[PDB]
Amino acid sequence: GGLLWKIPWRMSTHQKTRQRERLRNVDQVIKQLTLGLHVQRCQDKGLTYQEAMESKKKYKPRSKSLRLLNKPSVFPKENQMSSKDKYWTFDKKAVGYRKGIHKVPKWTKISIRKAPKFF
Amino acid sequence: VFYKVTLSRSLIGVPHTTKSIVKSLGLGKRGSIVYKKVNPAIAGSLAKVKELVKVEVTEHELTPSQQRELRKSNPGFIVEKR
RNA sequence: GAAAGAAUUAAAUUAAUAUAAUGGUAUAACUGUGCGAUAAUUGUAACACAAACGAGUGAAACAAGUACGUAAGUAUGGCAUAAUGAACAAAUAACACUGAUUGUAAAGGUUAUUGAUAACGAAUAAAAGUUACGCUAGGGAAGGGUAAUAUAGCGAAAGAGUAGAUAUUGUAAGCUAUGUUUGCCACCUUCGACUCAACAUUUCCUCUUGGUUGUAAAAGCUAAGAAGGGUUUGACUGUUCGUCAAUUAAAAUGUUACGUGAGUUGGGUUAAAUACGAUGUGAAUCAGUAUGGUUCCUAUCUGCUGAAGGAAA
RNA sequence: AAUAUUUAAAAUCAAAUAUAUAUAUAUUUGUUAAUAGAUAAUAUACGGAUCUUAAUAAUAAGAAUUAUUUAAUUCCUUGGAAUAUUAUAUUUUAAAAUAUAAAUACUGAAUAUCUAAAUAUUAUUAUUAUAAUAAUAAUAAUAUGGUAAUAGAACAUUUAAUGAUAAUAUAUAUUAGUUAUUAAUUAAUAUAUGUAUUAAUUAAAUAGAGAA
RNA sequence: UAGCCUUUAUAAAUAAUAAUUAUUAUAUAAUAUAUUAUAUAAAGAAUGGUACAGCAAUUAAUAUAUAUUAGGGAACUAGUUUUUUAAUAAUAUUAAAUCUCGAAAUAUUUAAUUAUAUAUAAUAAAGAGUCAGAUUAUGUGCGAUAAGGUAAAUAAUCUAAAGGGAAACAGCCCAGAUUAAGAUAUAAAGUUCCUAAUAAAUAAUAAGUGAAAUAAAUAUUAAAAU
RNA sequence: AGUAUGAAAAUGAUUAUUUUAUAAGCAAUCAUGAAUAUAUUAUAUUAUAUUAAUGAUGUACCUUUUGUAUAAUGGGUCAGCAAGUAAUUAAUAUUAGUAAAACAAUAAGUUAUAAAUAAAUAGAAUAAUAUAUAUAUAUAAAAAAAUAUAUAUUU
Ligand SMILES: [Mg+2]
Ligand SMILES: [Mg+2]
Ligand SMILES: [Mg+2]
Ligand SMILES: [Mg+2]
Ligand SMILES: [Mg+2]
Ligand SMILES: [Mg+2]
Ligand SMILES: [Mg+2]
Ligand SMILES: [Mg+2]
Ligand SMILES: [Mg+2]
Ligand SMILES: [Mg+2]
Ligand SMILES: [Mg+2]
Ligand SMILES: [Mg+2]
Ligand SMILES: [Mg+2]
Ligand SMILES: [Mg+2]
Ligand SMILES: [Mg+2]
Ligand SMILES: [Mg+2]
Ligand SMILES: [Mg+2]
Ligand SMILES: [Mg+2]
Ligand SMILES: [Mg+2]
Ligand SMILES: [Mg+2]
Ligand SMILES: [Mg+2]
Ligand SMILES: [Mg+2]
Ligand SMILES: [Mg+2]
Ligand SMILES: [Mg+2]
Ligand SMILES: [Mg+2]
Ligand SMILES: [Mg+2]
Ligand SMILES: [Mg+2]
Ligand SMILES: [Mg+2]
Ligand SMILES: [Mg+2]
Ligand SMILES: [Mg+2]
Ligand SMILES: [Mg+2]
Ligand SMILES: [Mg+2]
Ligand SMILES: [Mg+2]
Ligand SMILES: [Mg+2]
Ligand SMILES: [Mg+2]
Ligand SMILES: [Mg+2]
Ligand SMILES: [Mg+2]
Ligand SMILES: [Mg+2]
Ligand SMILES: [Mg+2]
Ligand SMILES: [Mg+2]
Ligand SMILES: [Mg+2]
Ligand SMILES: [Mg+2]
Ligand SMILES: [Mg+2]
Ligand SMILES: [Mg+2]
Ligand SMILES: [Mg+2]
Ligand SMILES: [Mg+2]
Ligand SMILES: [Mg+2]
Ligand SMILES: [Mg+2]
Ligand SMILES: [Mg+2]
Ligand SMILES: [Mg+2]
Repeated sequence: GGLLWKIPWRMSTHQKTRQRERLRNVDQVIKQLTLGLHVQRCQDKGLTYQEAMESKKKYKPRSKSLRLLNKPSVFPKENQMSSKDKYWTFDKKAVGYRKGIHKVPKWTKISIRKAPKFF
Repeated sequence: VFYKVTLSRSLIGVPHTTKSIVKSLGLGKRGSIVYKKVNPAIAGSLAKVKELVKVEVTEHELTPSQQRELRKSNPGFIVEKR
């Protein structure tokens, strides 16, 4: 290994904060998507925008992917997530079966919340 | 109701399927704002690119001209010709 | 209540399938049996699959004829996926298309068939070696990485040690370090001697110290600190190495382009000459042996050794 | 206290979210550290300085390491409210009371916006003179990194055809201005020439050289 | 030659790209134990056999004071018991590139709908270049779970990509330079000084451990929980 | 190797301005003091020009490569010279001329005007779009594959 890819094995505090922020943003996006759909469905039934926003009973999304994203068991929120799953991917070939998320290529775009139950 | 979607991240490190999805959605460059009438189809498409994009719901959409007008900064002066 | 039939359910595709292996097959594609021996037939084949082209694959339908079946229908070889070869040039038939003045002919064409190019998209009907006497065009179409090996260490301790695994020793298996050996990779196209050495410490000698029923003493053995100083001269060999002789307090192990050829040498390795043994029909060749045998360089910069001038004191 | 395990949130408990809901069900989260082991050759090598806190004593420092977090702290549902803080002003006796503010952490690209300019296309205009056109100028949008390559548009140079003009001119050179500028033009200065095969349009090329 | 690139055009043109709907079940309401609507749940039309999971059948491995089949010993008077040797059965437990009876996600993929049209497909007439690739990540073959190794699979970047970060850096993290301007949002990465920018909270470390390139078995000392 | 002329460059010496004897690397760019020079509108607290205070950024150029600051290629500097050109043809495209004809006008020829077929004496609505017709295979004639031809004016 003569070429030096000087990437540290762990993240800085600032990196971790940024990661957390990014995670929070994707959750927010999902929430917005569900909310807009609900609003649209309220409008279709025949309420005003404000009335829809007020509504006690929020409509859950019917499409599959959205519904999965909504579930925390499948796609957890940043507040829900463990410290470890925010900053460590599962890597079967690593010692500890774990690897920094920053070592994943395009980790800033690519999402990866859920690790295996005991790894 | 309308999703105001914004292409927050670039499409440089992004695979080709996700690029194609973005193109279909209508977003060109980074921070290129697009309003979309809400429906299941557009919602699913947005979910597919959830990490590149910032979405927020709105009462009304805005045409490109309106958006431009909103953007324009205040010229702090009033011309008086003589 | 009994007999017979129709059968159904469960199981099975482990047998069998001309043949490999895989998929399929009892609704059988497997097996038996009647007829038959025909469809292992003739012209057009769309449309698909596959697919650079050349080819390859499945195939509805239309038309001619055939075999089985009461009929419905089925059959354009085999349950499927291998079982193969272009043109050119020849050859054989059929076709009735051309017939170089006309008529015949010859010769060419169409249709069907024939043999191989296995380096298997086949360059020709037909082609092996050798060069250290070689030549031209180009390409690189010890260092670096690795650490299996090697060297060193650690953990655990079977077992030796007159008795006691751990004074000293330490099987096979376990965990590391090193980049000193032999490899592997292919980013990257000279061994020894002399001379002068610089560095490391994993210490051979000298200084300090722990352990040593195996430290009585003296010699030792083993371990910790320690790189200040020191660490060989000859016979043999090109040798480093090694064997020995005589010494020494000791004759440590490396690194430095296995330090040092714009500093020396040129014995080894090395081309032209020649011979020997072996190999080859031979030219010639060799993880062979032997004699002979070619590079040079006034120092621009860095650096180092000395010596001046200028300068801000 | 002693012996022996484990180093765990699966179970278990606690806390939080979601469905009927003072409870049940389902989901999510929470379970050690230090040292030794430790190791080669130009020179210490976190990139370097340097970083580990301390009363008396500061209008003042106290990780710049590791882990979990925040953007002053606490409740309620990004937002408001309360709480003290900090700074400031005022009033009263260096303190107290009142009130105003700060709470949007910041740096950071040739990213995006704004701000202007250019070209190209799409869609609207305006002005001036295939007028369903051309030129120029507006607005909105999209686009404008590029080797091999493809396509489009220009300029310098030399010759041929046509061709005013003139030493108050032309050419070449130098210097300083000008025009979104390989080019040309203005002025000054110099040297030549009684003068552009000149501007422009065509035709062509021994038509552009830091790389053999 | 095809693949990928370019130019100019063609339409009774959206055929392209992306997603949704499509299914199953539950509850409620309305009609005729069925249908429709609404809401919710379910990795949700069709195709599949990798991960995972599993030991079924195949191929392999282990154990039984268990049973049977025989054999070698052994005690009394050929019969009999025990300590057994193998095979077979029974029961329990295990794994495999060429085992998958269970089984994902990603994937392949169809209709209509919506969204992309200053956008795509297809076709027609013409021009190319290229056929030495590299690294990173993931899943493998070879190698020794060695190589800046080798061989291919998927994605990205470099190739041909300047800018910020990673000390320096082809391939990593961000992000694509038409020309400027420099007010505002920022990305990755940072905020004691060098060096543009910082204040807090709660724990832990005392080893300069560490502070952008994490070194192992094991040992010692603590700390929690039982 | 003509004759004039020659502030063309490389190159040398000298002078002037400016910087430089405690500072380290493509020698440039940007920031930014100072000094000097020129300036018939510097009115100035002015403008331009020249100049390695000081600060920041900055790994020559080409070639060849997966990849070069490379210690890979090549170049001592400057001046001049040094590379997709022509002929005979073919196919496309754009425009222009003419147009069911074009070129050529002496005739002759080439291309077009009809598609086929190896080739032959065959060749395009019997009453309209293919369901008709033509050709090649086949045939009594159809059907079948393929391509072509037809819905005031021929293309
Ligand atoms: Mg089978
Ligand atoms: Mg296909
Ligand atoms: Mg074909
Ligand atoms: Mg058979
Ligand atoms: Mg058969
Ligand atoms: Mg031949
Ligand atoms: Mg004749
Ligand atoms: Mg061959
Ligand atoms: Mg071949
Ligand atoms: Mg041959
Ligand atoms: Mg010889
Ligand atoms: Mg090496
Ligand atoms: Mg013993
Ligand atoms: Mg051993
Ligand atoms: Mg030592
Ligand atoms: Mg003694
Ligand atoms: Mg001393
Ligand atoms: Mg040497
Ligand atoms: Mg030398
Ligand atoms: Mg001989
Ligand atoms: Mg001699
Ligand atoms: Mg749990
Ligand atoms: Mg060191
Ligand atoms: Mg640093
Ligand atoms: Mg920009
Ligand atoms: Mg360009
Ligand atoms: Mg020329
Ligand atoms: Mg020149
Ligand atoms: Mg140039
Ligand atoms: Mg080609
Ligand atoms: Mg569609
Ligand atoms: Mg497999
Ligand atoms: Mg199955
Ligand atoms: Mg697949
Ligand atoms: Mg290749
Ligand atoms: Mg090449
Ligand atoms: Mg490689
Ligand atoms: Mg290349
Ligand atoms: Mg690109
Ligand atoms: Mg770059
Ligand atoms: Mg751009
Ligand atoms: Mg340290
Ligand atoms: Mg380090
Ligand atoms: Mg000085
Ligand atoms: Mg430096
Ligand atoms: Mg480089
Ligand atoms: Mg060089
Ligand atoms: Mg050099
Ligand atoms: Mg040279
Ligand atoms: Mg016939």
